[PDB]
Amino acid sequence: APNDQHYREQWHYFDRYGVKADKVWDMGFTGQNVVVAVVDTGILHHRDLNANVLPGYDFISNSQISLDGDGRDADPFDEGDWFDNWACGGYPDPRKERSDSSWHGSHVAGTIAAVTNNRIGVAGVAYGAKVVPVRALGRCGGYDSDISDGLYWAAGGRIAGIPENRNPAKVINMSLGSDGQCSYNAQTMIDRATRLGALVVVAAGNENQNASNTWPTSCNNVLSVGATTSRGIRASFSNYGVDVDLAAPGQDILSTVDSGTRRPVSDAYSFMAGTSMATPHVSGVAALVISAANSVNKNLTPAELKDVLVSTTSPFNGRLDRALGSGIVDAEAAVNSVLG
Ligand SMILES: [Ca+2]
Ligand SMILES: [Ca+2]
Ligand SMILES: [Ca+2]
Repeated sequence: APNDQHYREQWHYFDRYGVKADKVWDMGFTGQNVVVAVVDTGILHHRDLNANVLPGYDFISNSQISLDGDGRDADPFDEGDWFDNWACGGYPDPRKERSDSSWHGSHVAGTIAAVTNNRIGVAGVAYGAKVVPVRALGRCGGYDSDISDGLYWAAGGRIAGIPENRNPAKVINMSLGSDGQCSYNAQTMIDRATRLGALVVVAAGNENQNASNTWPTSCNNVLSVGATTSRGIRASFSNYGVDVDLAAPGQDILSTVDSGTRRPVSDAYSFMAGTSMATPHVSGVAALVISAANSVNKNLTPAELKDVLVSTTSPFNGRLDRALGSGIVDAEAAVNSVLG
């Protein structure tokens, strides 16, 4: 249905092992009046995002990470997390020497709610929804405490020195994480966000390791997402195991980025792979589900929304080599479930 130039390439919306977002748009549900926060590298000023981006906030405290000249500020612009000369560091490993800017937060944001039916570029899973960019990641990643403050604020939590969020999110997408157990502080903020009514949707990670060995997956009250391929099998790099709740397409995912290698230069589109790409598919479907639930006067708690998403998955291609939740997220079965 969408008129967008490169929609045809987004197999992950509509093909055999896609999320069946097409079958839900056919029902008139697009995630209208749903707000999804993206706790990530920030947002590009991209012709195929602008319309669907709401005021966010920049939680990065170290100015050597943010690359914008100060700590916390009201502008969640992705300056570009590029680096060279082993700035992150790991010298002398040549594979850690340098990286071009990822535009990670925008690729993720486009999956959720890229401007759709405007002819240019691509579509989003919940293109009737809106995105609040919570910038917590810059050069070399981010601090746990910036991430945790950011996710609490995303839900509507007040933080001293930060103007109240006018746009609290029902769904908080965290395409991020690292090695180690969930911290006391991060768990606490997740629990407070969940009590505010937000579903916290997180990436399993990309180290071909048991996702239980990582945060946010090892936290309570998150929905952890593994990555599958166009063939319906576990993508090679996807973390795995009992604490992965479900999976979504995380290989050859087309979305919105910039062509700049350092700072933004011009709007572009690219294929990426990672549980990071899978995660916003689930965040996008969560928003579709909520817009369907709204239409029948049905409120859903984060726990209930998570159960709908996990219980209505489509099957994998055979069994997998590792556990990856119940199936692949399925917007049609998820939405049909809440409409009776
Ligand atoms: Ca700043
Ligand atoms: Ca900023
Ligand atoms: Ca578009």
